[PDB]
Amino acid sequence: SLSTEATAKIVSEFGRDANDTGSTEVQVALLTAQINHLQGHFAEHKKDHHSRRGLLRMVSQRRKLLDYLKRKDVARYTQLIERLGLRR
Amino acid sequence: FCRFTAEGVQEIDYKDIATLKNYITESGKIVPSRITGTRAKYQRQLARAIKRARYLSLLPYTDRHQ
Amino acid sequence: ELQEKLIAVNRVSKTVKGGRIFSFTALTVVGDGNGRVGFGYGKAREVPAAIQKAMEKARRNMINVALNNGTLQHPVKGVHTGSRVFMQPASEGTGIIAGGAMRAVLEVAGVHNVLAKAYGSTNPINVVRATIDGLENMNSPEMVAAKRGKSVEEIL
Amino acid sequence: SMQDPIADMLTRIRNGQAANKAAVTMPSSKLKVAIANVLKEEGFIEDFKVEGDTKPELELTLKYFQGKAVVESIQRVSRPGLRIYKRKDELPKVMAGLGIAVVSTSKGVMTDRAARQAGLGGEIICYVA
Amino acid sequence: TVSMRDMLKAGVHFGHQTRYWNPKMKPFIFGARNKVHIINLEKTVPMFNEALAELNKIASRKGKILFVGTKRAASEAVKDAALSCDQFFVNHRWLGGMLTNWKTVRQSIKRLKDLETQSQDGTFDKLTKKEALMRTRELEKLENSLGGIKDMGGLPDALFVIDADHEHIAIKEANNLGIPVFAIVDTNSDPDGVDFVIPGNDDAIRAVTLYLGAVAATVREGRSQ
Amino acid sequence: PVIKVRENEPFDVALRRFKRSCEKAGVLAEVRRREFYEKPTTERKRAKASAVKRHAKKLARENARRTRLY
Amino acid sequence: ESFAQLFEESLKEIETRPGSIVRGVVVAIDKDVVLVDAGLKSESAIPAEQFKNAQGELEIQVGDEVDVALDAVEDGFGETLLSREKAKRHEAWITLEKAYEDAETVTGVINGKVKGGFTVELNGIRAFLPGSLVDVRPVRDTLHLEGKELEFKVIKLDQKRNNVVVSRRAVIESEDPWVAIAKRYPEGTKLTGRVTNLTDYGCFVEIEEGVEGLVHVSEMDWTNKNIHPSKVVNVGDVVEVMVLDIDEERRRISLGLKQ
RNA sequence: CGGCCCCCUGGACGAAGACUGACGCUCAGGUGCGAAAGCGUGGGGAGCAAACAGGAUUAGAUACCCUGGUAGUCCACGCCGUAAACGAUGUCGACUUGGAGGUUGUGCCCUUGAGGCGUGGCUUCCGGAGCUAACGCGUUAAGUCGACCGCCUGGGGAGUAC
Repeated sequence: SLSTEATAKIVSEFGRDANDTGSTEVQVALLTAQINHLQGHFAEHKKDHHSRRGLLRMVSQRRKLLDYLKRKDVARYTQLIERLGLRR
Repeated sequence: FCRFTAEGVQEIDYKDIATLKNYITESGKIVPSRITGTRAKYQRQLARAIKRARYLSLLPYTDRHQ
Repeated sequence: ELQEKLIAVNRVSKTVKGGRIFSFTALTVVGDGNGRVGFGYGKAREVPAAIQKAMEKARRNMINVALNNGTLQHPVKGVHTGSRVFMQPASEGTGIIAGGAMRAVLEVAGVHNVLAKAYGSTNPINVVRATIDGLENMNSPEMVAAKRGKSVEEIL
Repeated sequence: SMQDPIADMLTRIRNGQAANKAAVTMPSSKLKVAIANVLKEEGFIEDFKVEGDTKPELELTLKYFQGKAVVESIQRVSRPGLRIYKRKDELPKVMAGLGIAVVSTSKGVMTDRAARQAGLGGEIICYVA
Repeated sequence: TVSMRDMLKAGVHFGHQTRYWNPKMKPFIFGARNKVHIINLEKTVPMFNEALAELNKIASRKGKILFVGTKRAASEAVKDAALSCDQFFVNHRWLGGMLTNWKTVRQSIKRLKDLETQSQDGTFDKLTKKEALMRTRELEKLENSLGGIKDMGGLPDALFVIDADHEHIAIKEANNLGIPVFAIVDTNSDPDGVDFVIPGNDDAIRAVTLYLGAVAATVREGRSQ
Repeated sequence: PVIKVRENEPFDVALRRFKRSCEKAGVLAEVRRREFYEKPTTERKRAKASAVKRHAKKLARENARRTRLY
Repeated sequence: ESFAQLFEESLKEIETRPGSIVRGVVVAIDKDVVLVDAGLKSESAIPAEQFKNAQGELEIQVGDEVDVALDAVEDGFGETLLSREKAKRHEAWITLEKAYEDAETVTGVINGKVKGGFTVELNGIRAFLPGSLVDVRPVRDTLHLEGKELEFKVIKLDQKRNNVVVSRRAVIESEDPWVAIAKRYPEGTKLTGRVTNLTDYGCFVEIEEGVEGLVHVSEMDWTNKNIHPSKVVNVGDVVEVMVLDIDEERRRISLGLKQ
């Protein structure tokens, strides 16, 4: 999993209040970081299918979040995707 | 009638050999949780400890072996 | 005063060491031409005896049915085992439009005017039972009023 | 997921009737409340009571006459999967007039008879008998 | 008529263990002390009174009461109760279809009566020893089974019961015919067949006796009326 | 099941003790079990079946017991 | 009203769970069944053998009051565990009384050691004590007139498992079971143990502070196979038993009774 | 999926709070994972063992039994894409009497003791109403309802041919 400190850092940056944590953008960021982390793992361990399932799920969740953001508020979404470097 | 619930131990210790020895057979085998009446959660831990001990030659795997 | 109709009589067998022992089942239904109906299912080695038994059974454990004039009070479904039955109240003159066992029960009950289809199974015994159930459940306007805490004119 | 609240409410009511429960509670909604009111008017329930500010709970008080339940039958007709709208001439008669059909019309939710009287049809919510 | 204090003393308020309960007795239960169910005496008493009243009323119109209790602890007591108010009873095993199948059981009763007559009024004696013994045995059997109900004639107009779960057959029979039922119903029992349920301890002897006695009194009163 | 004959102990007694020890060990039983390969499925089946049997013995029979035989 | 609620908490206040409050009045006697009513849901089926004192005949008629015991409710129909154990608590209280003045005095008469301590019997009950407790010194009551009268001066008690060895003559002088399971071990230490349940292969006598013994069917008597242990000994009775075997590992102490 | 240890790693549950504010449910096509056997290339090969051989048994014995025994089972990386892949029971949500357990949290309580009173998650058995052709299911529904999808339309021919 993502280390506590790292998570906190992520929250602080993206979250407006820094105590917020549940902001859509923040959540997305958290997901994204985790995904990035797991890439390294999965390069090594290609047959770790069970673990990869979780990763996939996370990705899906992130996508959903992004979609939600888009309909609600476009500018914010755009900003987020610039920050994280998500192609979509 | 579990011992570890009453003592209130956080984790069973493989080093605590004497304690282990009560839960092991004359033939070396780990004694069932029916007989000892150990709680399930603790029982597993105990087993693990015993195994560890066996690896460290603190407890024997069996009576015959040498 | 009571009218009684033997719906069906069926020969049923029991296999024994020797061979087959045969017997007869009689399904009857009785009614007073008003609300009261009762079916009876009797069994014996000979037919007439069986029929008699059935009749006897019928005569006890009768059941009352609220009848608005010659017909039913509203469309009513009744089910029992395979036989599921629909019966619908109908205008004076139309007669009992219903099939088989179902018809007989209606006739004794003193419904004169119905539109009634038996869906599913048409196994006489089951279908008569279903019909009876339907009749039984069927509530009157007065009854409904009583239930709801209203007058009959409030319900219409 | 929860897709049909009215339907759920109806189901709850039915279950209460079955199980000889005195009162049946659920999360409140305006439509639901209206329905409850209608039922009360038509005399299928004793009383309804909404309670709460943030997340209010509608509590119906079920009725029992001579042991058995009052609400003999209660079905949704319109449902999210397949909506039913009737014109004032096409409005039904539940149990040949002895039961009622809750119908939502432009002039609020009402019984079928009421709607007919008014001279307007609408979305048929539920039959109650 | 019967007070609450007296009932308490008797041990009416005690019920069965919580695992053996019926959830249809949840209204009549108060609480659970030491993992044993306590019957609510506030709800019991009025019901009991009502039942008593009903019984009295029945008596007044010359009603035939039947007292059923085949527990074997309170077999002695129920018989006594029956006899005090000269009513009928079934203190030993209820014959399956005693009431529903009366017409067959009426023959049995007749036979028993005949046997009794032979024993007593005849004064003939001079009988083969084995045969005589057999006859005696038969008589004993009959007496045990149908002693209380031999003078009942027809069917009873009400049915008092000491345990509903134990005498369910009797209760069922009474429902099929439509005879009013007055059952003492502990927490384990089912009250649905019973017309005039009495929430109370079927098992305890003193309680049972108490239940009997009041009923007997009421019957007597009715008779007097 | 290692055993040593005590001083002034009878032979028969010793033998009995040994037997008891063996029984406790469940050595013979173990040997019997490992004589032939049991498919996993079969093993599972036996275990569950046995459990079921045990359950039946415990509860149903207890229920029966409540009612007298004669 | 709340009359009943208050009456309920009142009746809670005026009873307790063990056999403590002497409350059941003996309301029917018939051999071989006594029966009381201590304010419980049902009446006890009491044996007659929890109530005859020291020579075999009954002592209590109608109206008499002994407490029984509790904490076990409904086996189908009925209420209690026996009042005789009740008595054990009273015995414990008298034994405890010693502590106050460092000397409990009654009569103790101990002829011999089943398992290394003379047996002492107080009133109806007889208890077994470790070998030292019988005599203050090396006096030995084997030379004393048989079943002699002294008292008991306590030597040793085991505090969990109930074994008490007491001091005859010499008036002037004044986890848990299984680690150290070597006390009653060595080959044949006789014990006094109450049997619990006889499982048609066994008898299950088990007394010594949370253990389990069997005395299964083979010994029990001097007939092997046709015996059926329910016929031959008892239910709930303190008997002659000794160990014959301990496994401290697969907790099976395999006692015997043919000795 | 089962010895023990370490490294990397996914999910579940509980405890309180704090936050986000319908972001949800289902899903034709699509994508992935998918026992055993089987295939490819390269390793490995103790035991077991299709095939095969011999010895029995038998009327025969291309079987069962016995003695041997090679693919295979084992590892790496690919493919295969099926099984009584079963709870023969799609997924998600709501509601409706009870009892006896197991397991894993957690709150209070003199833990005066292995306990006492609750409250959550997953789970085994029995059984009520109801349901069911019956068998049975029964708060983990096969009950009472809603949302979406998948699938069935007499047996064979055939899950075969093209």
